[PDB]
Amino acid sequence: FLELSEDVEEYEDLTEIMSNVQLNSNFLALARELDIMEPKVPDDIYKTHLSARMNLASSFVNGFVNAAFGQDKLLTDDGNKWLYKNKDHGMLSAAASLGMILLWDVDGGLTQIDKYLYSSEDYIKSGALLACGIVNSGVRNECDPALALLSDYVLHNSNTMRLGSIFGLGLAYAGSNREDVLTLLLPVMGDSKSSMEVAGVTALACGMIAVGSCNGDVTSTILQTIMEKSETELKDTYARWLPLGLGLNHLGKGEAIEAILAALEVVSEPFRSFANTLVDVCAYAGSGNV
Amino acid sequence: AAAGLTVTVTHSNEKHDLHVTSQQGSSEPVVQDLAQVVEEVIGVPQSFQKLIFKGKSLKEMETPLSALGIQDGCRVMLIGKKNSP
Repeated sequence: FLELSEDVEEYEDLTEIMSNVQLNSNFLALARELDIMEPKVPDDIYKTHLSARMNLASSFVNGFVNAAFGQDKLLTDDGNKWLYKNKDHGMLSAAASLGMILLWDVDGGLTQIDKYLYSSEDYIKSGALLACGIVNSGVRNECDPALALLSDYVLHNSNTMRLGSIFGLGLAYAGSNREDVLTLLLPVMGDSKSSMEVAGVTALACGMIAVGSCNGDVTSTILQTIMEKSETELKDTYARWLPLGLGLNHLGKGEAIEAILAALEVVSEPFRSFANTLVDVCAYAGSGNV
Repeated sequence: AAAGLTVTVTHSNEKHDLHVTSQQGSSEPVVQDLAQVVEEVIGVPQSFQKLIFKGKSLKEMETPLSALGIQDGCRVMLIGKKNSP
């Protein structure tokens, strides 16, 4: 999104078409013109002519097929029954898959996810919040409903609820480079109560929001969080998101990465040798630097 | 002495360019006045209705949105289900 003034002619249309507001309307219109609108069941994709996780995979592929459409009664009419029938950790992903169906459908998606927002289970609530971020992801909006919708959940004490909102804001503000969003999510990055994977997801959200921006305060917070976190518990299985945020923030820039790796040189070898390589390759991506 | 102001409400693929004014003795339109207009137009109760402006959450009922930064040409998002008691 290019942030400019209204002094230019036909500014309302320019920001709208830049915001991809009519992206969804045109995409559905062309899909109807091709007659490609019928919700393709995951069952006949599987060709079942001849289980909780398998049912989850069926729900995810159904959302993938019906993505950006918003027309799927499988998770709309009897969606509550499906998530209730679902087991353990999959209700968050099923609701997020519903948001995948409704992505780029701001008006339609928000109304059809508002009912699921007040759900009882924490996973369903977190999935609904993640569904809202998926809906507002990519497409830009004048009032930006994602920021106001994710108000208590941005720093909510519950790990799952905070994870869904943070991932939703990251997908929403991806490429927006908004100062307000950065100044609200980076303090969440500084939280110590959040788990190691929660901190990684915050770094992922910050990285995708500030991708290719060389955001200095984001990098300083990333390095400071790494330093504060103990190395032994850092290098286990989930600190691999912090270098990813660094690589995204310096994407396509190069040269200056020497400063980041020099500051990162204090880290122990098992994670430093991984982090410095990841940020280097992401920054030098699309360059032919053999 | 009507303090008219133009707001663009959007919800459920439906958009209206309402010219609302303060009615409950306030010098400027407020959340109570906007909620009353929304309830008259649709009927969503103030408990579960969600008005979104510039990414700012509406939680305080007495916060004046005219002071918060609503001007002509501003758009707001309405979230909820149309209830017909």
